[PDB]
Amino acid sequence: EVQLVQSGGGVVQPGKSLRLSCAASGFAFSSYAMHWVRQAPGKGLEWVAVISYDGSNKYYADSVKGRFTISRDNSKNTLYLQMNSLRAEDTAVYYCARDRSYYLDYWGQGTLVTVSSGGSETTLTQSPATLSLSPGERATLSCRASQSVRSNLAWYQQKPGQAPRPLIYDASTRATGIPDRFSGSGSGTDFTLTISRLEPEDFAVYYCQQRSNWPPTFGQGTKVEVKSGLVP
Amino acid sequence: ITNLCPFGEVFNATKFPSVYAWERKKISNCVADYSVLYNSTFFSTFKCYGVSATKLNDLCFSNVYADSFVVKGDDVRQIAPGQTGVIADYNYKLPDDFMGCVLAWNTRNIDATSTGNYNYKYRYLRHGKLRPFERDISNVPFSPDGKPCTPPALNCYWPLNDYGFYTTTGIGYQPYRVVVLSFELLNAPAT
Ligand SMILES: [Cl-]
Ligand SMILES: [Cl-]
Ligand SMILES: [Cl-]
Ligand SMILES: [Cl-]
Repeated sequence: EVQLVQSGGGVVQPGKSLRLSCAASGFAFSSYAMHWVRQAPGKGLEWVAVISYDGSNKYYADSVKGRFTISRDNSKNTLYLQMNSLRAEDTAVYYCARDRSYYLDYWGQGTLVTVSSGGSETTLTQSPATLSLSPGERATLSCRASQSVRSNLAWYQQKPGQAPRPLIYDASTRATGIPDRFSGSGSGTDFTLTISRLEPEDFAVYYCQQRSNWPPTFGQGTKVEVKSGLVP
Repeated sequence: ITNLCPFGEVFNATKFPSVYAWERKKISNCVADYSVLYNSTFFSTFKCYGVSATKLNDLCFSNVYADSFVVKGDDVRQIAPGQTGVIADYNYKLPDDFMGCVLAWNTRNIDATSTGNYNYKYRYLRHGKLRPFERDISNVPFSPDGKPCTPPALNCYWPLNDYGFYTTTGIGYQPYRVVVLSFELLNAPAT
C-alpha cells in the first residue's frame, strides 16, 4: 500500500521561508513523478509544482514560480518543497501526490502553512455548489470546462479536513477500490459524476480535475451533504 | 543484398498512429533482413514468435505487413499472443498462433512534451473483444446495456481516451512506438 507522510507545516510571517517534506513508502518512489497541490482555507485545490521521477525536470504554476523550489531525494524516498518569500496568498494546506501522468492517485495527509501576520487557464465550473440528499438517493454532479479537455478529467473525494482521494480517471474509469455505484461520463467540456445508492461515507466534497490543458486545474467543488429536514 | 526489405520507411516514419486506429503498410517482394534490426541498440522490445524466431538470422523472399502504433510503456507487454487488457482487448490483437515479430522502442524524446502530448489515443470500452488484426476506428457512445444515449449520462460513455505523454513521468507512462511484422512467404509457381 502506497503511503505518503508529510511534515513541516506551521505559521510564518510574510517574506519568510519554509520547507515541506513528504516521505514515500510502499512503492518504487524513483519511478514516479511527484506533484505538490495546495488548498487555501475553505476553497478549491490548486496545482503548485511537479518534479520528474529522477529529479532533473521541474515545473511550477505561474503563481509560485521563482520562489518555490520542488526537489526530491531518491535515496531517502523523500520529496521536498522549499517555499521562499511567502505571501498571504500562499496560506494553504499543502499536499504531496503521486503522479498518474498528471492525475494524482495517492495523496499525503496535508500540512497547513499559515502566512499571516501582516499581511488562459482552463476553468472547471462545478454545479450545484451543494447537493443535499439522504442515503440511498442518487447524486448527480456536473463540471463544465471552459475549453475542451477531451476525456482528460478526473474526480476526487475530499472528507472534511482530509486529503483528496481519487474516484475516477479519464472521465469514466474508476480508481482502484472504488465501488461501481460511482460512475463518470463525458468528453469535451460537459462532465458528470453520478453516485447512485448514496452511502453514509459518500457525503463529502467532490472535485473534478483536468490534466490535458496546462496547468492542471481543479473545480471549486460540490459538497454532497446529508439532507437536514425530512422531505414531505 | 538483392532488394532487401526497406524497413527504414516503417521504423523512421515521422508520424505514428494511435493504437485504436493502428495502420498497416505492406512492403512487397523483398528479402526480409530483420536480423540487421535485432543487431541494433535501437529497440527495447524485440520478440519473434514461431517460424520468425527460427529464421531470425536468415535471409528470405516475402511480403512484409508492418503494423505501426504508439502505446504507453506499461502497455507494450500487451502486444503479445494470449494477452488481455484494454489494448489487447479493444485496440490491437495478435493471434495465439502468431508467427511474426514485435518491435518497440522508447519515444519519450519525440512523443512526450513538458506540458503533455495528448494526440495519441486508445479505446477502453467495446462490446466484445477484437479478433486478431481487427480494427475499430468508430467513436460511438458506449453503454453497458447497449441502448443509445448521449454523454454525459448515467452509464453512458465515450469509448476513447488519450494517452498523456510527459517528459517528467517514468518509463511505464512514457511513449513507445511499436511495429508488428507479419511475414507472407512468396510462392513461385503459376496460377
Ligand atoms: Cl497507472
Ligand atoms: Cl488491415
Ligand atoms: Cl529505452
Ligand atoms: Cl512513472
